[PDB]
Amino acid sequence: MNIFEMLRIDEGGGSGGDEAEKLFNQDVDAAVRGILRNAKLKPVYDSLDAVRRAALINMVFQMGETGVAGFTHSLHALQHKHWDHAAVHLAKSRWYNQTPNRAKRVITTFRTGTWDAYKN
Ligand code: NI
Ligand code: NI
Ligand code: NI
Repeated sequence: MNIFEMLRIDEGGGSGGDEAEKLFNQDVDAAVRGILRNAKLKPVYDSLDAVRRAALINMVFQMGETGVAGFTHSLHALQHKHWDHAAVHLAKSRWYNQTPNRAKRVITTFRTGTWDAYKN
């Protein structure tokens, strides 16, 4: 499991072949670039382990860099590895209430630092 496999599960997968996967990879790259150029997201990203880095990329892939950067309080919790504190707030969001199954997987990934939520 990795960010690409993770996002394929959360997003559709399937449609379009190697040309479609170029667009997918480009969107993953754009998400990472969005993180690394944002003053609020980069220090969080830098502090995170490889598994939780994927979780953050996932959020930015879905909502965009400006959207994710709006989670100021949760991002602070993530930066100091207070996973449960972050989880409480992230679960109370437009994001969660619009895509609850995906958001729960992403949040659980933040909580555990494992890929267990994607083993199903
Ligand atoms: Ni602080
Ligand atoms: Ni602490
Ligand atoms: Ni709080």
